Amino acid sequence: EFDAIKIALASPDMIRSWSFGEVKKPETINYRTFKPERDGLFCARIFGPVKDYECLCGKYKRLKHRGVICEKCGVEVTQTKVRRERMGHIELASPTAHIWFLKSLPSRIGLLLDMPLRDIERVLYFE
Amino acid sequence: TEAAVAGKRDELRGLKENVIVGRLIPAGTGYAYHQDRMRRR
Amino acid sequence: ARVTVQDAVEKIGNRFDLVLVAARRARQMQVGGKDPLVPEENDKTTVIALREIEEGLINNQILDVRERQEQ
Amino acid sequence: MVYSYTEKKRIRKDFGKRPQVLDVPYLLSIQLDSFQKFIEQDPEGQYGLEAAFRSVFELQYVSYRLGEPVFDVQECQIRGVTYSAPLRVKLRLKEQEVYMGEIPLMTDNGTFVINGTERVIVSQLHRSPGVFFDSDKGKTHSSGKVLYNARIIPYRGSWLDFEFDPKDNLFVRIDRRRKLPATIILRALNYTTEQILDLFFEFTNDLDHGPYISETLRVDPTNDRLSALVEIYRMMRPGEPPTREAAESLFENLFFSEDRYDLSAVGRMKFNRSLLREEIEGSGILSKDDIIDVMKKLIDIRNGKGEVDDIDHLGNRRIRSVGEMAENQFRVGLVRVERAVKERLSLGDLDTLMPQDMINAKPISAAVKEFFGSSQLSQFMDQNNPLSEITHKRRISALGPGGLTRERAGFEVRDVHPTHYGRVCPIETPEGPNIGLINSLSVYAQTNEYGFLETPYRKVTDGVVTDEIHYLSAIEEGNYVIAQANSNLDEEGHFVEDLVTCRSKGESSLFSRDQVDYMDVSTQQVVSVGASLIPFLEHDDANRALMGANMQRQAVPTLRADKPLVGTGMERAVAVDSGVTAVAKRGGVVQYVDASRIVIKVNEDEMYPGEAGIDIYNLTKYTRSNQNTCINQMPCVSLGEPVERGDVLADGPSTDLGELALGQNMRVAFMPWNGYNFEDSILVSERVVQEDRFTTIHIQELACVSRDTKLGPEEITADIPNVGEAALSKLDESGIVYIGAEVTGGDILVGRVPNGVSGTVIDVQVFTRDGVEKDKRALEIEEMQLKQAKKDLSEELQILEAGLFSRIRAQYDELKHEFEKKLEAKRRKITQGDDLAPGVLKIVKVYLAVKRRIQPGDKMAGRHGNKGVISKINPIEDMPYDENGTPVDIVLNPLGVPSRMNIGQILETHLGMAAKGIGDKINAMLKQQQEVAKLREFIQRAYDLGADVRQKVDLSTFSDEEVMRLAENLRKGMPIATPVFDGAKEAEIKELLKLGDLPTSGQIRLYDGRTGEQFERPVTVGYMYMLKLNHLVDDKMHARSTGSYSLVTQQPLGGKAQFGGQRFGEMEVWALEAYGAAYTLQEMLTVKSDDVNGRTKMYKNIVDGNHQMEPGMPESFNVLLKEIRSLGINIELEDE
Amino acid sequence: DLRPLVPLDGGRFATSDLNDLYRRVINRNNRLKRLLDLAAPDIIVRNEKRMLQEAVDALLDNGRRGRAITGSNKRPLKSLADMIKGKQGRFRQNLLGKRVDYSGRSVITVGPYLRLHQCGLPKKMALELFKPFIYGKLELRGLATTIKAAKKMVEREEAVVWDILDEVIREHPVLLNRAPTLHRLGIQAFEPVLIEGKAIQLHPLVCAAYNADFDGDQMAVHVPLTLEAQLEARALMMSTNNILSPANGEPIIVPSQDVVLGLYYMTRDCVNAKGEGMVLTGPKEAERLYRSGLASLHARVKVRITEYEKDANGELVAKTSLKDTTVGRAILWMIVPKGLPYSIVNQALGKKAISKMLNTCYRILGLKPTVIFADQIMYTGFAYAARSGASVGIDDMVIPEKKHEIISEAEAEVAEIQEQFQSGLVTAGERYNKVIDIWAAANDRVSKAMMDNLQTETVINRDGQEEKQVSFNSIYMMADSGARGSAAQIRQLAGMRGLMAKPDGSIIETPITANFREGLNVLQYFISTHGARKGLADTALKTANSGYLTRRLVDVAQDLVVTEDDCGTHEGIMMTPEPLRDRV
DNA sequence: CTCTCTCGCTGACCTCTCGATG
RNA sequence: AUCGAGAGG
DNA sequence: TCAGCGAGAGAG
Ligand SMILES: Nc1[nH]c(=O)nc2c1ncn2[C@@H]1O[C@H](COP(=O)(O)OP(=O)(O)OP(=O)(O)O)[C@@H](O)[C@H]1O
Ligand SMILES: [Mg+2]
Ligand SMILES: [Zn+2]
Repeated sequence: EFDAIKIALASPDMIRSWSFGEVKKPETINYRTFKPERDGLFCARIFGPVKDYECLCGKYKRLKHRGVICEKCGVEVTQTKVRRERMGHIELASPTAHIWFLKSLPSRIGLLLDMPLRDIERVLYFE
Repeated sequence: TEAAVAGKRDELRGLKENVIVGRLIPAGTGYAYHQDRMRRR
Repeated sequence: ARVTVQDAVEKIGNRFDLVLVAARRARQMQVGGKDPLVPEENDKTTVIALREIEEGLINNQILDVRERQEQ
Repeated sequence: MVYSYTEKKRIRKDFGKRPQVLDVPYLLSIQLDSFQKFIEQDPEGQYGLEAAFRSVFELQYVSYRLGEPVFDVQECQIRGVTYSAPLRVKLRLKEQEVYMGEIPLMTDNGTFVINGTERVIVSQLHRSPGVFFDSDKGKTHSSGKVLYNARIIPYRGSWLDFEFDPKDNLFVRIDRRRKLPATIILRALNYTTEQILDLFFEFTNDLDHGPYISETLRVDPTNDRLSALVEIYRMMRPGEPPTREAAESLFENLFFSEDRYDLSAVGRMKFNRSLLREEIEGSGILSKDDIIDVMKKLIDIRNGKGEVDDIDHLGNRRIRSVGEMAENQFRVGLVRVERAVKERLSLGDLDTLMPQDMINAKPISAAVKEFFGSSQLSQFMDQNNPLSEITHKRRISALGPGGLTRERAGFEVRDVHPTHYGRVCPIETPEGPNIGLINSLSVYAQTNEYGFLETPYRKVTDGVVTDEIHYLSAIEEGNYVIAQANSNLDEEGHFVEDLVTCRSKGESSLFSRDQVDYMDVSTQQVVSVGASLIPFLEHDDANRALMGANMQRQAVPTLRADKPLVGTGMERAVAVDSGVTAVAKRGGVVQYVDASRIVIKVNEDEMYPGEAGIDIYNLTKYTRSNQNTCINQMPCVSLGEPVERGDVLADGPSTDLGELALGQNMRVAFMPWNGYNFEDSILVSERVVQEDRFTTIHIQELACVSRDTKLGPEEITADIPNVGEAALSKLDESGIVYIGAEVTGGDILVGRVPNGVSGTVIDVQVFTRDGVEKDKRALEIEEMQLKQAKKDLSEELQILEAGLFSRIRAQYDELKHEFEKKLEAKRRKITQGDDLAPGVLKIVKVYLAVKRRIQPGDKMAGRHGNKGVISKINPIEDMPYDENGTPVDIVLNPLGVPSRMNIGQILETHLGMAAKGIGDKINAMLKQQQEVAKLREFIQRAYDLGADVRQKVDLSTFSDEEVMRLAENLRKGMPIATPVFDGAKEAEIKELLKLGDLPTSGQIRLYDGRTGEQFERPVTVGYMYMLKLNHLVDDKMHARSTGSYSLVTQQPLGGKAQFGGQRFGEMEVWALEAYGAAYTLQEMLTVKSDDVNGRTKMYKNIVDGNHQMEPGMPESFNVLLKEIRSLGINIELEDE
Repeated sequence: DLRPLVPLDGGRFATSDLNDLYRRVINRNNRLKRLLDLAAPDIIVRNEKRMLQEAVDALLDNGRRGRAITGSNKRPLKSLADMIKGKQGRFRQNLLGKRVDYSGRSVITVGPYLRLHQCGLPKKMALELFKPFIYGKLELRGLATTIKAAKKMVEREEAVVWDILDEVIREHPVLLNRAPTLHRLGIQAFEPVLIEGKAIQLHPLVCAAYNADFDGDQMAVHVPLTLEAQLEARALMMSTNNILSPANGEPIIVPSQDVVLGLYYMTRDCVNAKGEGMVLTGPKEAERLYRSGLASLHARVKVRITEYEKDANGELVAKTSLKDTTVGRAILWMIVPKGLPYSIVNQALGKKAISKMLNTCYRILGLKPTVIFADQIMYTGFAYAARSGASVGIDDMVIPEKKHEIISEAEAEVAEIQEQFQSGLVTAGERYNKVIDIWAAANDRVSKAMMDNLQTETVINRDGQEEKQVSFNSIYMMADSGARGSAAQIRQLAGMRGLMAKPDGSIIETPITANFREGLNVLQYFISTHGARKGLADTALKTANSGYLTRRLVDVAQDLVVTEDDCGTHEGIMMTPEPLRDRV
């Protein structure tokens, strides 16, 4: 069903199209009660159900409800394996360079322009 | 990095590529198999 | 068919096609339901297919002709 | 010679010929001696804790002392805690005594108990502090010109390097940083160009004098002191905040502060001796004179008036032991306290404050317990047999914190050096990636007060060898001429010959009688303890000797201990010094003995005033070692026997009447038998299995913890849903298995037995904290442990109480009060609580014991590097037999002898046949019940055979009962001793064979047990010592069809413990590609791993009888795609 | 779920490194957010901007600009770029190799009774390895209905499953593999025979291809599942298809050790042995005479022999005559296939002779007779090696009687050459070479004397007179047959050990004048350890070079396949003689 | 135009046991 | 799971 | 550590 593999640089629109949820500021799993934080690195809405065909709150627990988002939680009812698939994104508040395209033997982000690596590295590090 | 810069394609014509993807290698008892694919392209 | 398979190689032509012909013949007996052309002698389908190939009763053209006749 | 009581029961016959002038020392001195100079009081204050206190101490320090341990070693092992003592320190600000922490203590055998387990600290071999001059041989530059350099290494602080350049310019490096011109440092010491030229010049030649300093000044871009400091500051710390105060302070603290630099006493001594000074004492900080002298010496070496040093010379490396590392860690912990004390001394307060308020003991204890338990040199102790522990405690390592690395180490440091002679064994070393980096101490080796190895020699004066003994080190012995230990001497001590083979200056040659200075003490001076137990070692190749010495440490103890017929004479020393036996402290008479206790009544002339005078020895019974083996002690004395001091009262594992015994004596024939010993296979008889000669006991531990989780509380109970009534049969009312129950795989113990493992229950333990609740069995058993422990103590004290009461009744109130106080103290110590982990209520432990018998697939070996695997067990009527109808035990292949040149295994086989031959002649005499005179005559003739030996046993002083007891002990064969380089000759073996009425060729006629026909040639038959190694086929067979899988990569797990699968690696894929098997490769890559739908479809199809697969896509590729996308790179599959 | 949080037995959890770097980046980015709202001066802002780019560079590839961030321990954290590269990355650990089902492992012993296409498998392993097949065959016969009844029956180990298991392995091959797989002969296919015990039994004739031994070695076993896999195993990888090497032409299955010794012992001859001078009607009479005890295996006799030769059309033609031979050779003639000459066994056989016999049989007759011939050769060699009773003893290491005189003469020579140095007549660097040459010549003389005394020793009586013949010494026979020994090691056993070398590489001036029968002293033994340690270190520390070279060679040329039948081009190269025949 | 000389950057099979730390 | 230590082919 | 290679400044 396929015959080739393609590779290229990404763009903000493509990354936003990959994601199933917005930025995630909160941190963790709430060690006290193991249910994940809303809008976090582990989050039920952004990434998916924690259990098969069950809501986070628990209002819906039947296959007949499949394809229904929760009004009070915002969590869709689906197989939990989708947690291996869905991705997310973070909105940076300032542009940041990519270490791969800056540091290399044939530097790329500094070969389109004339200046060598030393002065450009000085500029990037606010000096 | 170089591949992402250039924007390359891979046609999967060797042994290692087919091993990694999980298909029949184009040699031995699988050789004839690949001959069919070219006939349909 | 047993211990050594050199007899069938000289008839089919090479080792890489003998495997495919034998597998195609054996799947007919195991799952499809067909009767051997040789005495069974308490053997597995692979060995029966190899014996039939060695005798001379099975090759690609015969299977193609039989499939055309069936349909 | 007068013989000891233990040694008069069975006397080994010695074949040695050179008299011994020095005794073998105590084999565990290196550990005990080192740890002694760490906790004992030293008024001069220069070794241990006193030095550390005096090195950092406002507050005034007065003294210190160590307390009394709460528990003892056995209770610590049972409970699972550390055996330590409290540290108390006296300070004045007011006088007060504070608490500093816990110091772990060393036991009587040189070990530590840390968390209920025994550990060993390994000694370290490292570079000595000082100054060293070296030069790379070549390949630094294409010009092929050598470059010279010098280095200074302290105990603490920073490094300092001087070096040259291809253009002959001096450069200096600090802490392996970027180069600078050398003269800058000179400018940093208040020197002008005139003064520098005055120092280094007086004239400039081109062969013996050099302008190197002037050219370096030319290249030097500096002319002022401050410029030098700012250049150094910029080089050391990039960022350039140049300040005058900042520049001075860095140079002041870099090499000239007592709190940041320390050149120790050994470093000072080596530094002074390298520069040909006079005094050997000084300060720990550098000076301008030292740096100038180093520069001059390097320049002189460049000119050609000196030589470089050998870095691998054993006079440049020294030994660091546990008592030094402990002090270092304690000082590191102590320096953190003073910062807090100084900080809290600046807040401002008085009167109400006390010294205890300013001392926090957490950092010190943290550092000490980190070192004792997490260091690389603190190791889980090896406890296979008595030899393993001795070998582990005498090890030297080149790795560690201030050491080397396995991968970065080259080829020269791994080699045998001429200075190793008599100090490090040149044989025993690991055969893997660690070859050359781990070493063993020699038999007589020591260390001096600085930490350098030394060895003893005999003084020679005016051509006669005397008994005066001196210890010399590697530096000292290079100035003398030393003779070998096999030189011949007459009764006056003169050299018989006019030319003697001697060593001098790293070479060996012949010298005259009057040019000799010293002489060796023994012929076993150059080997280690393990290599001195191989008979006929001088007929073996070095590789096979290494293999045999290594394999001798993997043997497993058997049900019955059996001494070797052929030995070397070092068995008693190892057995006694290991500490696995019981040795009498004082002489006396045996009063009571049973299977688990011995009581000795002390002689009158060895009693202190006001003492009852009895000694009680309790024995260890059926305890597991670190390797899941068995430890058991057995008495070897009878009732009413007399005992002297130092006599063996009980035997340990692998010990027979006080001698080390690792294997069994077997009758062997060298011949091929129908292909059942093809490569290295071994054919064994059924009589060996029937007699249980290689049966071993293994003990295993299992634990069960009930969690204190808040969600659901859990407790131990008999009720279990969905189980039969028969299942609860072995369980009591409280749900815990009975003692003595025979369980098998898949049985409930505490609810559990791992699959395939059986055994018997021999021990159950219950652990509880200071919490709440208890169970009926724990009330029955956990309270039973305490009551039984109290009963044993009461029984032990009762004997002394009765003795004192009988003595008095012939002031009872004082004695009664004292004994009641002792009983109350014992009860209080036994009734204390246990500190568990949070979230845990109680723990239950169960011990199982299983027996293992030999079967095809087990590994066997001898002492000469010959190993193999059992292939077949043969019925007795198939084995070859002789003219009397006696079969053999083992059949071995002769084709394995001539290629591997270990001829010794043949020689032993000839001698063992002789030894047994003596015993037979005794055995018959005991069956016919002859008179003591004939036995006396025959045994005396047996002990006198030899060619000028040194033993000289005389039986005319023996009692009749003593002669009878000796003959009874000698009826299975006469033991024989042959030292490593002074042993028996072929002629002596043939004389012993002739005395035993046996052929002198060692070969007889054999018959085929299946047909009765005679083989066409005579065969070699004899006796040889065999070992059973800890590689059992019961622990290696494994198989799997389906099971559990990982989480991220949905592939099978690995390891027999968790029921894993085998790995199909890259090379196997290459092999399948070279065959052309595409379908097998695809089947292995997808449907047996990573294909979630394909695996299920294949399983269902196989169950339904259809052998076909439907492959899909592996999950690891999807994981890789997502991972690459997470880096901000777009990768995808092109369907079109 | 690709960076999960794993619970523990205790309340605490174990986390990955990625969840820490994400939190660091998130916190720092949010810290930048507050400063913009509060309108802080740009001096404070410029510091924080440098901070964020420092965090991101840690998450992508830690350590490109050295600022490595650690965690609870003092160990660098692992970034995203660390999970796809290196020896432990996804490519080299999960995609080019992995773990599989239906596999097992165990220790290997020897089975001397097997046929070339068979192996011995424990039934405890076999029961687990073939579980679904047994479940299916149980459900087929109605002995169980649900999927749990069959599992219970197998767990209880009833007496009916031991016949199902025998039926479901009758013609199903298995794959055996040994851990260092250097070429394609490291995996091979066999047919199982169920045995009792826990060890795997391996054919003696396939060891050399595996580089296998019986000292503690281990092996792994795999099971093919589909029909195509079974046919591939039977037709490509079965051990009866792999008899010639793919790197050259010579065969790979060759007898060694016991077999060579047995055949060599049968085919020798003696003088004035029992039964010498008879005339026999054929090999069967010779076997009768040997078994009855009326003749020796080494007696020289006359026997009537019939042999066959192929004609131009390929038919076999017979020829009968009388020949001078021995009893053992006539006995051995009965296992040789038809179409080979009698002269191929009328001599004393060694390793090379047996290998040549096998190659000639393959060249003339074909593949199927060769397997039978090899198995019969192995059986006969094992059978007749045991009957001889060959052993080894200390009296077999014979030392020449003239060693003392040669050594004394050499010592006198080297002592006399020092007089030319005490009073200046030779270079201080010239006596070294002279001493070395003297000692080398003495070593050669001693070795020659020893080998001349060992090889021939008969002093035998032939019908009255005295005669000489080849010896029957055990060590000499072992070395001459080509079984294990070498002429260089007999020198160390019974001659002189020779000259040693210093660790740098220079030659020590005086040699070792003692062999291994008469032991060494302390100085000689100490000198001999330098080379031993040097060789062991060399063996240990340079397997990685070969591994790396092999990996590079495989990677450079892994995609070259024969994809055409005739190129049509006329070019070539010209080959010159190494013989010409072996090169074209 | 063209040899010298610093200075980084990437590379070096399979299996088993123990403890301490997450 | 990671780290450290040891062992076998 | 050690071996190997390319990128970058020098002094003509
Ligand atoms: N570090 C290592 N790397 C590797 O890749 N393979 C190794 C290995 N170490 C051992 N082997 C394998 O083991 C065989 C020799 O070890 P060994 O069983 O003792 O037989 P050996 O011929 O030495 O004769 P013996 O000692 O019995 O006298 C050797 O070829 C090899 O396959
Ligand atoms: Mg091996
Ligand atoms: Zn909900």
